Amino acid sequence: FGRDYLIPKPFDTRVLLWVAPEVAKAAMKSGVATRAIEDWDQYRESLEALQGPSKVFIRSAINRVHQNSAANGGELPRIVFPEGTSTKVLKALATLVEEKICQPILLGYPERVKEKIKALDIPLLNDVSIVHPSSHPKYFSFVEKLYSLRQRKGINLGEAERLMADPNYFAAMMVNQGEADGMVSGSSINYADAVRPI
Amino acid sequence: LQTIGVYKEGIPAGLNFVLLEDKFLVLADTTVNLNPTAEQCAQIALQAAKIVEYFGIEPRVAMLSYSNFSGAEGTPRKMKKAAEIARSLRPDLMIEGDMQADTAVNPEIMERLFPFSGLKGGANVLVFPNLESSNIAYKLIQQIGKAEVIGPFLTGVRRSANVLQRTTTVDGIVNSVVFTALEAQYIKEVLKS
Repeated sequence: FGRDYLIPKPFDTRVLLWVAPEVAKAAMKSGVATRAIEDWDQYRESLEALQGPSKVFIRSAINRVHQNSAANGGELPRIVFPEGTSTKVLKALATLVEEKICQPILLGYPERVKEKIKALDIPLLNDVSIVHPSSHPKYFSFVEKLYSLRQRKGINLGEAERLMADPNYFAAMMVNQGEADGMVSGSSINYADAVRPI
Repeated sequence: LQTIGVYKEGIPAGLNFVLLEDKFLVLADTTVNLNPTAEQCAQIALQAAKIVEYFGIEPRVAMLSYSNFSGAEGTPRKMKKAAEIARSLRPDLMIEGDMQADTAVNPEIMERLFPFSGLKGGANVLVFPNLESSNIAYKLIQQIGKAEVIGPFLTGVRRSANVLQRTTTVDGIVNSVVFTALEAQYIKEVLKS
């Protein structure tokens, strides 16, 4: 509570529980009520029941992500999407960046993805970073890392190099090392293949 | 095995030498165990190793597989595990696995592809994942390679006893009995102690 907070926010789920019974109190006390609410708690219960998750869960989710952003110096989460040429992914990202949900990072050959973004008429993603795995500065550093963790699980330097050029492994490694805060994949590939490098 | 038996914690295991120009290789178990466990392969390695030490050589042990450091389900996992156990029992030795045979014997290959490995300078002790592989290897090398092969020598038993390969030649027997003599003398001494 303060100079920047004088009232509840519009979509506050608590408005109903505190206002409806006090209004009830005023109605009964003023004699304009024709049936009294006696069980105040059973009523508060009934009131909680009316605004369940099917109506508000995602609302609160997005609100919470925004508040998280505010408390973090305004920084948005870097979420990498390795299937940068996937039309469903791009279409989602239009909405997602419009409503400020994350900082998307796309993976692939820059020309192909820019052609795709133009083909689909999504003007909101012209700012989004696009990286080709082999051409990233930390690439070789990443391959080293993979090597060191999987050298006795069938992966040597050659193989590490080969894999890290795969957008899935690259996304995974970025997240691992903190060069991204999270990743979303599997839009155009079966789940096992998408989840395995993770 | 019924009369004399194994010594404490030992495992009966056949062992051969391949006498090359720069080195000798020890192959085990070439005769007894169909499909030894990780735990058994480790013990076999230990027995081979102490024999190599008797001849004043540093044992360097590789657990052979069809795989290179994959540890995949099956023989890779068994040999990788065997190497781990061996290393715990004899922490001073170079013991490594899972690896293929050329990776094992050839230090250049080892350095080029798998420098992380703790096996350096090539292995002189090769322990096999199953009886098919060991028995066939030593017999093939003996026939078509151009190197003397001696053995098998029965390892793991309390007293001195060795079983010839029935395909042996007379010089084969001559060599085998030499090493049985060596063993016989060693055990007598130790006992007499």
